[PDB]
Amino acid sequence: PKHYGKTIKVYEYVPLLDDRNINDQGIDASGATIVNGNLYGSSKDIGNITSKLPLLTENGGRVNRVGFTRIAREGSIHKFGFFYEFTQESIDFDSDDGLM
Amino acid sequence: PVLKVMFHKDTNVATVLDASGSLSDGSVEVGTFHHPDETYPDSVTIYHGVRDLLYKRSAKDPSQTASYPNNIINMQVISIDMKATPRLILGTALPRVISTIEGKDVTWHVDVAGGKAPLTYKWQFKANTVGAAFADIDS
Amino acid sequence: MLNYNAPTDGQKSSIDGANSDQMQTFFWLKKAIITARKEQYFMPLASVTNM
Repeated sequence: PKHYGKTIKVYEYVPLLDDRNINDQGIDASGATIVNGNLYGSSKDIGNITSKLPLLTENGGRVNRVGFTRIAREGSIHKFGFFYEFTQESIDFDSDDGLM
Repeated sequence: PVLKVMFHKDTNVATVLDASGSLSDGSVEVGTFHHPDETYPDSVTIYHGVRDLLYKRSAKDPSQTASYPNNIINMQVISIDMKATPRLILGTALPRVISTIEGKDVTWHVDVAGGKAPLTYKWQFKANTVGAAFADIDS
Repeated sequence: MLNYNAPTDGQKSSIDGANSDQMQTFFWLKKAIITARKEQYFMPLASVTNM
C-alpha cells in the first residue's frame, strides 16, 4: 500500500533445537545456570546428547529451562524508465507509413 | 563428596564449590552437604540441597539464622553457579552374567563419564571357591 | 523427594522399615520366549525299505 515507505518486512520463527536459537534462559539438570537455552543444537553426537538430556527426579523444581528466538527479513523496490522523441517532418515525408 | 556453598547478597548468586576451594568475591559461607546423598542417592540434586541450606539463613544478613517468615525461600531470583567437579556416573555397566565355553576369549568393557581427569582403572578377581576375597589382577 | 528410592539394587523405601521390604517389585508377563525346531534336509531324500 501507499504511505508506508519502500520496504516490506516479515518474521521467521526458529525451532527450539537449532544452533540459531541463542539465549540465556538455560538451566541444566543439576539446577545450575548454563550458557545455552536449547537442550542441544543441530548436533548428532551421542556423547553430547547423553550429557545434555533432560532428566527428572521425583521432585523436579527449576531443573530444565528453554528459550526461543525469531528472525526478520526485508526487501525494497526501484524505478526505471526511458524515452525517445521525433519531429513531424520525419513522419510526414518518410518513405513508408506505419513507422510509429 | 562434601560440597561447600557460598552466597552473595547483592547479586543473589549462590556458588557451589569443593570443600578445599574458597572465594574472595565477598560472599559468605552458608553450609555444606553431600552431593550424592547417603540414603537417597538418585532422589535429590544440587538444587534441593542448596534450597535446604538456604532455608536456615536470614534475609537481612546471610551470616545469621532466622525463623520461617525471615528466611531466603524465593528460589526464582537466586541463581546457582557450579564450580565443583561434576559427579562421577557410570554410562556403561558390565553385563551381570556372562556364559561361555572352555577355550574362548571374553571381553569386558566399561565407560565412565564425569569426574576430574585423568581416570585410573583397576580390575579385581574373586575365585569361586569358598572363603575367597578379591585380589588384583597382575597388570 | 524419592522416599520410594529403588527397592531393587539394595535401596530401601522410606515407609518400609530396615527389616521388611516391598512384597512385589516387578511385573511378570508370563509369556515365554521359545525357539523353533531346526529344519531337516537329508531326511526327505531317504527311501524306506521294510524289515
